Amino acid sequence: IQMTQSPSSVSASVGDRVTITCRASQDISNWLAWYQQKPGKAPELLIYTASILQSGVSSRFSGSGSGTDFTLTISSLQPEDSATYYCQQGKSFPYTFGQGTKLEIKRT
Amino acid sequence: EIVLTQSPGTLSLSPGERATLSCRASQSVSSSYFAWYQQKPGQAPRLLISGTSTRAPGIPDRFSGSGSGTDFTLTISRLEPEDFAVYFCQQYGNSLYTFGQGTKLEIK
Amino acid sequence: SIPLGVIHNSTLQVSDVDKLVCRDKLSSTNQLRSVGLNLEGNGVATDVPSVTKRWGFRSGVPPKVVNYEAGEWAENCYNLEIKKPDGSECLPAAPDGIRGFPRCRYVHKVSGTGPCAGDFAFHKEGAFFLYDRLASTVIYRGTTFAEGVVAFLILPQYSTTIRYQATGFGTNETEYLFEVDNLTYVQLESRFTPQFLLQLNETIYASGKRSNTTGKLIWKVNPEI
Amino acid sequence: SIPLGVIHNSTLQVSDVDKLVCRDKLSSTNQLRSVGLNLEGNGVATDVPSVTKRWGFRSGVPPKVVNYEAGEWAENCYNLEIKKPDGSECLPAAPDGIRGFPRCRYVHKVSGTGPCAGDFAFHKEGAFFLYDRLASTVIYRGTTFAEGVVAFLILPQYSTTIRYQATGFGTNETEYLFEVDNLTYVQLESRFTPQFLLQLNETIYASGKRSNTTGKLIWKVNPEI
Amino acid sequence: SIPLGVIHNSTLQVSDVDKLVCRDKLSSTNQLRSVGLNLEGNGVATDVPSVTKRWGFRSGVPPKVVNYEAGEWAENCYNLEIKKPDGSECLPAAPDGIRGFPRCRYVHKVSGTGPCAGDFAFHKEGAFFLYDRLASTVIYRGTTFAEGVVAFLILPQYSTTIRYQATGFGTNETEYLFEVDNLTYVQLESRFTPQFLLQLNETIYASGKRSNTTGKLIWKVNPEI
Amino acid sequence: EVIVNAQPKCNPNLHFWTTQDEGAAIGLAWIPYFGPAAEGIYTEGLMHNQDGLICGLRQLANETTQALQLFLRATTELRTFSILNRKAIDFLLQRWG
Amino acid sequence: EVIVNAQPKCNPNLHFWTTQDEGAAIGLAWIPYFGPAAEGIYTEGLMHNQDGLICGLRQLANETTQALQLFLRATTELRTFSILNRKAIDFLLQRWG
Amino acid sequence: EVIVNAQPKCNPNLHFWTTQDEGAAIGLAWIPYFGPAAEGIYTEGLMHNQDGLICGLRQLANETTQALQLFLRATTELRTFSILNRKAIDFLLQRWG
Amino acid sequence: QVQLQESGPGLGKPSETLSLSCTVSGASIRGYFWNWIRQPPGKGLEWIGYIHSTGSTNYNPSLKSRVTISVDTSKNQVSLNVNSVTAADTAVYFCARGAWNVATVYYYYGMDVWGQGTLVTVSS
Amino acid sequence: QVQVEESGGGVVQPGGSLRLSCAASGFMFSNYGMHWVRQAPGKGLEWMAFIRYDDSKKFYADSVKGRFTISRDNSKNTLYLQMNSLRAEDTALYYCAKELLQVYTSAWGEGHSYYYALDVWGLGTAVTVSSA
Ligand SMILES: *[C@@H]1O[C@H](CO)[C@@H](O[C@@H]2O[C@H](CO)[C@@H](O[C@@H]3O[C@H](CO[C@H]4O[C@H](CO)[C@@H](O)[C@H](O)[C@@H]4O)[C@@H](O)[C@H](O[C@H]4O[C@H](CO)[C@@H](O)[C@H](O)[C@@H]4O)[C@@H]3O)[C@H](O)[C@H]2NC(C)=O)[C@H](O)[C@H]1NC(C)=O
Ligand SMILES: *[C@@H]1O[C@H](CO)[C@@H](O[C@@H]2O[C@H](CO)[C@@H](O[C@@H]3O[C@H](CO[C@H]4O[C@H](CO)[C@@H](O)[C@H](O)[C@@H]4O)[C@@H](O)[C@H](O[C@H]4O[C@H](CO)[C@@H](O)[C@H](O)[C@@H]4O)[C@@H]3O)[C@H](O)[C@H]2NC(C)=O)[C@H](O)[C@H]1NC(C)=O
Ligand SMILES: *[C@@H]1O[C@H](CO)[C@@H](O[C@@H]2O[C@H](CO)[C@@H](O[C@@H]3O[C@H](CO[C@H]4O[C@H](CO)[C@@H](O)[C@H](O)[C@@H]4O)[C@@H](O)[C@H](O[C@H]4O[C@H](CO)[C@@H](O)[C@H](O)[C@@H]4O)[C@@H]3O)[C@H](O)[C@H]2NC(C)=O)[C@H](O)[C@H]1NC(C)=O
Ligand SMILES: *[C@@H]1O[C@H](CO)[C@@H](O)[C@H](O)[C@H]1NC(C)=O
Ligand SMILES: *[C@@H]1O[C@H](CO)[C@@H](O)[C@H](O)[C@H]1NC(C)=O
Ligand SMILES: *[C@@H]1O[C@H](CO)[C@@H](O)[C@H](O)[C@H]1NC(C)=O
Ligand SMILES: *[C@@H]1O[C@H](CO)[C@@H](O)[C@H](O)[C@H]1NC(C)=O
Ligand SMILES: *[C@@H]1O[C@H](CO)[C@@H](O)[C@H](O)[C@H]1NC(C)=O
Ligand SMILES: *[C@@H]1O[C@H](CO)[C@@H](O)[C@H](O)[C@H]1NC(C)=O
Ligand SMILES: *[C@@H]1O[C@H](CO)[C@@H](O)[C@H](O)[C@H]1NC(C)=O
Ligand SMILES: *[C@@H]1O[C@H](CO)[C@@H](O)[C@H](O)[C@H]1NC(C)=O
Ligand SMILES: *[C@@H]1O[C@H](CO)[C@@H](O)[C@H](O)[C@H]1NC(C)=O
Ligand SMILES: *[C@@H]1O[C@H](CO)[C@@H](O)[C@H](O)[C@H]1NC(C)=O
Ligand SMILES: *[C@@H]1O[C@H](CO)[C@@H](O)[C@H](O)[C@H]1NC(C)=O
Ligand SMILES: *[C@@H]1O[C@H](CO)[C@@H](O)[C@H](O)[C@H]1NC(C)=O
Repeated sequence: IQMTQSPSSVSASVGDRVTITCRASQDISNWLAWYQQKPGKAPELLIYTASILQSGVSSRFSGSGSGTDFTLTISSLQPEDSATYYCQQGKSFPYTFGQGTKLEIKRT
Repeated sequence: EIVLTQSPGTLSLSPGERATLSCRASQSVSSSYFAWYQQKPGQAPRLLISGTSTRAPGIPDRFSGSGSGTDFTLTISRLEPEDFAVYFCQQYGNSLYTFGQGTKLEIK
Repeated sequence: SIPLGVIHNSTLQVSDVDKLVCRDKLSSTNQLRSVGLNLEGNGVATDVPSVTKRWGFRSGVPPKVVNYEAGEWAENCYNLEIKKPDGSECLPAAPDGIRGFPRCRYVHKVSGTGPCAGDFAFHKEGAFFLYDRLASTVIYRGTTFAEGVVAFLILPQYSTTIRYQATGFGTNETEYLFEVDNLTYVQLESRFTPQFLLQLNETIYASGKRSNTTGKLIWKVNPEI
Repeated sequence: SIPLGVIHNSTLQVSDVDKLVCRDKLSSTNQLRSVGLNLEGNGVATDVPSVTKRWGFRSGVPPKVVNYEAGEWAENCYNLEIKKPDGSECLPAAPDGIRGFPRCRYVHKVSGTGPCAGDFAFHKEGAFFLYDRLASTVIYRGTTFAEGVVAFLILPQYSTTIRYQATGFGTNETEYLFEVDNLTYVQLESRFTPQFLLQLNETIYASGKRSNTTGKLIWKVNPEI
Repeated sequence: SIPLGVIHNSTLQVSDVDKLVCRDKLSSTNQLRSVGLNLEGNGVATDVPSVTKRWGFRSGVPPKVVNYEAGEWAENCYNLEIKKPDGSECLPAAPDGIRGFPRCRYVHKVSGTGPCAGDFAFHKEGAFFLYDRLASTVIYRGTTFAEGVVAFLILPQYSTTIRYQATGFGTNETEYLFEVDNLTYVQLESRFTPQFLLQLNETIYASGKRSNTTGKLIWKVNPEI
Repeated sequence: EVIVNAQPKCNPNLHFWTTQDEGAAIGLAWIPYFGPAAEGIYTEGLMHNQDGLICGLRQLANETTQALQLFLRATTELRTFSILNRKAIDFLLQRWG
Repeated sequence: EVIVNAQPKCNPNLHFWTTQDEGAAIGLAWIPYFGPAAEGIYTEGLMHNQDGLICGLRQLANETTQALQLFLRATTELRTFSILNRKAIDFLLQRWG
Repeated sequence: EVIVNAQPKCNPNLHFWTTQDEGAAIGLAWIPYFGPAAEGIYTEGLMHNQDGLICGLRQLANETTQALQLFLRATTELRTFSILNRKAIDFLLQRWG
Repeated sequence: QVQLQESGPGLGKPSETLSLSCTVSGASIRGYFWNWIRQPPGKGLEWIGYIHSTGSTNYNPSLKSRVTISVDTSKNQVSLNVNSVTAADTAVYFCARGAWNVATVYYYYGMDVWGQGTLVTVSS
Repeated sequence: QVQVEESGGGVVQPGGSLRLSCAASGFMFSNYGMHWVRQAPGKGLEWMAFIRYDDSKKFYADSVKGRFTISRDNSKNTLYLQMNSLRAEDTALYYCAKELLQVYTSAWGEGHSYYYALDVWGLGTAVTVSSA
């Protein structure tokens, strides 16, 4: 199983709109979980099953997908959103992850 | 034609013992198509072991039976008071069912 | 050569063409039938965890197909859709002229995945896979069949669908699931009649114990029941 | 069973195999022919608005194909290319081994659209659709056929293309067009011989009354002529 | 009709069914075999520049296939992959049920290009192209065959691959190349045994005279050797 | 028995097209590479009426249609090629015993 | 000879499904356009046991399996339709001489 | 009649490859899942010359080629499998009457 | 969970026709063996006959002259008729399902499931 | 309350062995299946291994088949990872993580598992494979 995050590195200011699409070599159709690893921290789960938001996380994080073509969408950026963004395989073992999109937040 | 003669006519045994009821075919059969029933009084008969050794579903494992030529047994180890009924020998073969009289079994 | 039977005063004999039985006259091609008989008759076990040990994969052998003219009514019919782990199909699609086996009590529709080391699916005891008036020796994808063999003769003069899932199909470690819907289901155990499962989906649709989420659902069954 | 004929002093009899006609000896397989005969012989109407009421669509039935060995010379041969309104083809493409019906006077090539409620195209009177030495019971896309049936026997011892169009094919309200070129044409009426249409394209190519634009062109015909 | 042979005291006669030879009894269908015999037996030249003058292209004729039941062991088997100059394949892909010719000494695998004026590849002397128990009259792409014909009877009671290349295939001006690997090779001349070529790749893999570049490599051979 | 026509109209003249049933191999015509195309492998002929063979023949065809349809429903073959062989075996079995 | 069953279990009652072998063309049912679908072209019946025809029959099937497999390995056809015709020709050849 | 060879060269020794025509089902080899591959289902043998059966045989093949081509042009089947059955029916019809 | 419901008149009249009815709840008739069983009270069981859903029927030879059995797939009902009854026919009556097997479970022509059974009396 | 914490790190010689200890507190440890993943020290994150809660499957990535072994003890409420035959690429960051799972029992006398994903992580110990 092969997953590929596209694009690789995004830098934008506070309040901007970030869309990251993960891809899959084969069909999984909703089985993906969205992570957020602030550097030095643990990856915080954002959206599991590719469309359902984790509790404890605000509704600025959205996005969906179908088949092999799954997208995260940040409706508005925060200064705490400077993080490396992750995908998770969900259907077949072994798992594999996205390569990691290091979102940089342009701060004051 | 085929007459199923049970032996003995009655049983009266203690709990935990082993009751062995056999029935004799009036003819040579060699067709393992049999059935042992439990007629609770006021109730329809209920299948225990069909096909001369095959336990029916729902039947607790303390029932067994076998036989080859004309004598065909039914064996209950570890006698329980809930087995108090009259038991029936049955033969199917050449497009016809046939029965015997039966044997009253009594748990002490 | 291929042996052959004969009816004579309602008694089945081997049609000895090696030592010709001249007393039994063959007057028309209507007197020839080709009948197919199910493995349900012999008494082989019919539930799926007993079934898919009789099946197996192989490459390098071509498949073959022979027809017949009448068959048994069946009690269990099977169907498969197995994907290779890289997302492709293990089983070849059915060429045309194939329809499903037409008189079936229950259809054990089975999907899922497995390693699929080989090209085709053969029967380990050399039986046939009975399709619509066409015995084959392979499994076509998505076409409901039954198991059994074919006997040759010389003559005198609706359904109900049950869906499964499977992981690691073919090996001796394949796990089996029921399906209630595409999210809610329950793991199988060997002591389960299908009527128990019919009471189970009726119970679950009554008590509403379905998916109200987006994930997959695996019940187990009460170990003392 | 399937009935059969026999020639005897140039007189056709039903080949009674039920009560064997021992006087007529069958000495070789060359003495067996399988002939196909057209519905032009019986006198059915042959023009297209009389034709396509005999045709109709159906799903859920498999098609069949039988061969023969000789046929009539034909006077009218047909051909179809009908699209579903969502852009797909109504008729299945021809599998291999099919060639067109080989001796035809005129080819009534017909294209256009229709509702196409079903899978295949069957003949309502149960006739065959005669292809190259292969009677079928369906219409393949784009393969010129003729109508007729097949008789069995025991023996003793170029073309011209006419293009149409059609809208709402299959129903009883289907309109019919001629074609002069891919823009210029003329609506059909029932009183029209094809020779009238041959004089019509020759007249139009003489008088130049074609498209000199980019749109479609529908003439009608003089109602008193 | 199709002629036929017969064995009688180990002597081959034409099976005269026109004047029936009643003394020779036909008792079973096992007594019928259908055998295929190679053109290596007659003594036709077998090297490729003598071979591909016997082949040729044609359109407008359908292909045919007949089976047999036993064949000669062969000494030379051929194989083709020829591309049209616009990048498409000259030869049709093999339909199913075709396997290669199964007992071959050497396989003359030949690839390259040619004009390919036609649909199919026919044999100019009307021979067959022997596949696995299936004589055909065309060449399928990529399926190893041998040349020969088929005789009919009534009965009494590993390999080694040699790769070529070709440019302008089919015409009388086709050039022929050997292949050592996908870059290194050597032009052919008529006086060359294949054992000479076996010593040649063994010599070249010994002396290392291969490609150590990215281009194509064409040796010639010593004109006095 | 002699079949009586029941149809309204009946053409009493055929025009038959068939394969060249046997042909002298004149030189190289039999080889397919020198062979004619598909449009040229045929032969044709007429058939003058010989006491209503043609109208009885077409009536025979219309009588055969129903049984042939019911036969073709009963099989699973795409291309039934073996009716004549089967009926020859029927003839030999009924005459043999 | 009479075949003796060797199997552990054997159902002594069949339930046969087959094509309507012959059928009266009641009006227009024989035409395929008015014909029933694929699920409706069949007929069925039972077969009460007549001195073990059924158990001997299944034993016959299990005896035929090996030779049928070795026959089907030997051919190159996808869909062998001609076993019965071949065995009828075998019968006629062995009885003829 | 005895056919006389007309060819320039003729190999007087065959080397035959054929299917295992009958074979003892040794255990489980007959089941295809335990069966050998396609390269292993064959058998082979020689044929020493027995007064020119082989050269007459090849001459017979070259004589059959033209009629077989003209037969295969005449059909519409892709894969003609029924020549032998047809010629057996020819034999029985000509000997019957 | 399949259920079988017997029904019929409790009282008879000798030399008349006695009709009964077994009604299927929970499954189909189509494809199985459906029985009738006589039980005189205090006696053994007497088997009467069976009909299969094709309409083929077999009888006990003791009652071959007397009775007849029919089935209705439309109303999903199984019917028993006894012609020219007598007082000896007073018994408890049963219907039972003798298939070879349902889906996974072999029954070997045992009788798996039963109706509750009715006492029917022929008298003046 | 939900406590997932790594322990047992250090430096081990190549080919050596080490057992990690991921302790658990705050949830039904005997009801939830557990995971191990691996982050390279300066690169992206990848997966290693898991075990099912009933102890029915000990499934591993392609890199460490024949190298590592998962056990787990529902008595101690502690996830284990036995490492064996260590190699230089195993010098990395190691996480133990809890799966995203909800259990309902309200249909009859048997529960359930809502299989989604992985949700709750540990801090992360790092092991260096070096002879030192
Ligand atoms: C014609 O009628 C005969 C009647 O005998 C049927 O015979 C069967 O033949 C097959 C093989 O030809 C037998 O299958 C083998 O059975 C052995 C013993 O069976 C016991 O063990 C199995 C294991 O599951 C139990 O299920 C069974 O109840 C018995 O307790 C097994 O040892 C064999 O298994 C071995 O080989 C297989 C091959 O892959 C491996 O997978 C296994 O791991 C193991 O190593 C094998 O299963 C079968 O038992 C015979 N049955 C009877 C009743 O005799 C034929 O089936 C029938 N012909 C046709 C075409 O139907
Ligand atoms: C064997 O030879 C017989 C000789 O009788 C031919 O018989 C034909 O059989 C078909 C049906 O089997 C007949 O078709 C029907 O004709 C009825 C009466 O025909 C009149 O009406 C039609 C309507 O267009 C006129 O064209 C015709 O000239 C007559 O004036 C019609 O009432 C029927 O139509 C009804 O059913 C169809 C079914 O879809 C509906 O579409 C209609 O709306 C309507 O409800 C039907 O058309 C035909 O008339 C018979 N011909 C003769 C001469 O008797 C067989 O054709 C032939 N067998 C074969 C295989 O060729
Ligand atoms: C049955 O057995 C007979 C035995 O006679 C075989 O007969 C062969 O028949 C073919 C044609 O039917 C002959 O082929 C022709 O040969 C002519 C003379 O051959 C000389 O020239 C060729 C040219 O290469 C030399 O190779 C050969 O050694 C001779 O020196 C040629 O003139 C013909 O070529 C002409 O036509 C072709 C057609 O395309 C053109 O391409 C050429 O340019 C040229 O114009 C043709 O080649 C063959 O010679 C006969 N052989 C023998 C031994 O008689 C049959 O082959 C055999 N049947 C089967 C089916 O195998
Ligand atoms: C059957 O399962 C056991 C369980 O581990 C395994 O060891 C064995 O290899 C399996 N059988 C086959 C043929 O793989
Ligand atoms: C399950 O089936 C329903 C019924 O249409 C469908 O809407 C839903 O999308 C399906 N679930 C998935 C995960 O595809
Ligand atoms: C379970 O029961 C419901 C009853 O409405 C039915 O619709 C559903 O298809 C059943 N499931 C299966 C697999 O039979
Ligand atoms: C529906 O979801 C809610 C929230 O998880 C849960 O409390 C409830 O029990 C669910 N319904 C059923 C029938 O389980
Ligand atoms: C025939 O056309 C009329 C005209 O409106 C229409 O009412 C009728 O439905 C059509 N026939 C059919 C079968 O649709
Ligand atoms: C009509 O045919 C001419 C002839 O080639 C062609 O050039 C033209 O494009 C066609 N018209 C349309 C609308 O395709
Ligand atoms: C009409 O006549 C011209 C004459 O040149 C011909 O080319 C054209 O094809 C004709 N159209 C039809 C449909 O026959
Ligand atoms: C050609 O087009 C012009 C402009 O519409 C028109 O006047 C003329 O009549 C056309 N030609 C013909 C033959 O109609
Ligand atoms: C054979 O080659 C010569 C050499 O130029 C050429 O002139 C001739 O046309 C070729 N033969 C054919 C049939 O093209
Ligand atoms: C030649 O073959 C080698 C062997 O794999 C391959 O690596 C190389 O790319 C090939 N050359 C070309 C030009 O494809
Ligand atoms: C040439 O010889 C080498 C020997 O190792 C062999 O591998 C290679 O395949 C040979 N080439 C051909 C075309 O036989
Ligand atoms: C390898 O390439 C170099 C540079 O062209 C050349 O000198 C050398 O001869 C080549 N090797 C062989 C074996 O030709």
